[PDB]
Amino acid sequence: MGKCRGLRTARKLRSHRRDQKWHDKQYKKAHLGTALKANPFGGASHAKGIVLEKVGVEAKQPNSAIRKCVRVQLIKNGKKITAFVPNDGCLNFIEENDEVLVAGFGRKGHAVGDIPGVRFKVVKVANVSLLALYKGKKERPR
Amino acid sequence: GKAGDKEWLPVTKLGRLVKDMKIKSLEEIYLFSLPIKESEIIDFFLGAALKDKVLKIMPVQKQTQAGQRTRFKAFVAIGDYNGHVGLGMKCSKEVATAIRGAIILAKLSIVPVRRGYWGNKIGKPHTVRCKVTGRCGSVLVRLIPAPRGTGIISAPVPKKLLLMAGIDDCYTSAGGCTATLGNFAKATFDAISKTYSYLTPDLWKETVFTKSPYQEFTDHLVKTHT
Amino acid sequence: KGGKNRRRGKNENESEKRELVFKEDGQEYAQVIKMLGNGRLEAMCFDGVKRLCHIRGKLRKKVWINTSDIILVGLRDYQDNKADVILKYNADEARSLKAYGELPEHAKI
Amino acid sequence: KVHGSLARVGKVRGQTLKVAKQEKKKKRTGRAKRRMQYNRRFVNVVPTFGKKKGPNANS
RNA sequence: CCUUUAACGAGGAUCCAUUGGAGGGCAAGUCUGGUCGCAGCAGCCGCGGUAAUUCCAGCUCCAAUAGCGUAUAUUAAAGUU
RNA sequence: ACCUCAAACAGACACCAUGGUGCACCUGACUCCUGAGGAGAA
Repeated sequence: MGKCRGLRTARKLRSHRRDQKWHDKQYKKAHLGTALKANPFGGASHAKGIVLEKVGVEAKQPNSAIRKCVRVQLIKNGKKITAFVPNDGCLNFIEENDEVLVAGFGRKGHAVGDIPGVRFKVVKVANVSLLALYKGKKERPR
Repeated sequence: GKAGDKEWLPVTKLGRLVKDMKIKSLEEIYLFSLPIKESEIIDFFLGAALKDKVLKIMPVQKQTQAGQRTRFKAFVAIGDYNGHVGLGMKCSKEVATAIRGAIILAKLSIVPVRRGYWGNKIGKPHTVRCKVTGRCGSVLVRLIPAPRGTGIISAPVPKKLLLMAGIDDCYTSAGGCTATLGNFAKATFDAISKTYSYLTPDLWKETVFTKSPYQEFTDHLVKTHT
Repeated sequence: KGGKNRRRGKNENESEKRELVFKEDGQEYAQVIKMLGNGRLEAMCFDGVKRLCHIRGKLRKKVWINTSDIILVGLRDYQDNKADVILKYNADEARSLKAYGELPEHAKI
Repeated sequence: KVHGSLARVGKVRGQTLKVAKQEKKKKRTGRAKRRMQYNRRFVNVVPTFGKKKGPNANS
């Protein structure tokens, strides 16, 4: 309520809504494309890179742990992304200066859990999954 | 070994007329809009079709200089599948006592519902007569009539109450904070009340103003009875 | 602290004294260089390599590690620059270790 | 204690015992798996006074 | 290839159903062993500081099923355009 | 003088800062029949 309800006010409605839609956060990222330019991804679900070097990443309080991530440079941008490594002992199955395949966490822009500064994780080392390396139904191909 | 109950000696006038069995239905009581002040009156007319469905058992607690003190507050629904439902809240120090306090209170607050048809008749009403609402502090419900066999299309909370009411078909929609279910269920119950308090063209013919049971059966009550 | 209260709801204490791992493989003795804030801290290892030390759970606010003094540090399996604190000692324990001739004889307390 | 640093990975998984008791018994599929599920829950017919039991209880 | 037809072709040990989960949201363990704020889990809320219903394993149980999980775009949920 | 109206009214202030940390859901409603013929006797 508190607004026009004319019969010839189609212009004053459809131009107002087209302006006040930009104050929404979601809409403003989709249509400016500043999302694409700023992201290390092109909007692609995955991406591929080459390892730079292992790191240890401290946890946010209350939790205290060391989380053993990696840091990676990409093939098609040359810029750098810091990527989590999953389950116990899977760090060892990643060896420095090889290729890897990365993927987002599942929150689509934001850092997940108690680990800060990480927005990406790792899925395949070299056409072989972290699962089959971990479980033992496959072996290192080298 | 030793046998025989003796339970329920009325201290209430209305209770005594039921115990002597000169009031033959609850429908007389509701027509004069009397209070019901005892929980055995209802449990005399019914008691072999009333089920209970304990919704939530919620803690609350205040603060004092010795720390916390917690009391348990539970909601308990009640209704037979012929048109009578009720609802009650109660709190107590412990759990079982609060539940049993609510099963009493819900019987006390029991009311009838009015059921109606969609757009045509084939006997036995299956849905709500008219499109009504009911609000309890920023929660509201919009019970909308529905055709046969659609089922009750609602959230889990009102689906209890409406199913016990015998209202088998309904469309609904909520507005506001339904997370705090104490509002949500009381607002549903509010809506279900309004069904006989909504004027329809059927009811436009004038009532005959028949004399009250209080008046007619007063002859037995001139002894010492109150 | 200077007495106070609310310091007994929780497990007094103390070090009933005790004894004495080392080094182990990537798990060796260092000396505090500085004393940063936030939480982390600096500590040069006794071998010659520098490193930056990090605090460990529990030892958080359960044990204060003033500036200057020996302390037990694990090395990260892969990382050089950052390393991970363990198990501190006592100043008496550190001078007994020095007298034994197991850590290098270079730092004073 | 913890000795040989606490940054070490493979720790918990490389010091646990590994045991098994792999099946000889073949489990059912498709139709019959639903048949047993129907009978074992509803058509037995066991249920008694109000209880919390669940369909599992190794307590 | 399919359909149609000879001749061989089922005793459950193999002519082998998997993919996820069991603290709450949300259907299913306050079982046993190991680890002890370490290693890890955790969309979210939170689990681990020697008695872990949440970690690593065993057993059991639950869901869907020749399919199931994960990442990303997008709609419904949103009367939060 | 005494004697003849009838309402309330204490007053000004030096200084005085800061507290190593890890606590507190594991919460539900059909049961009594113990005994009595018992016990002595049996």
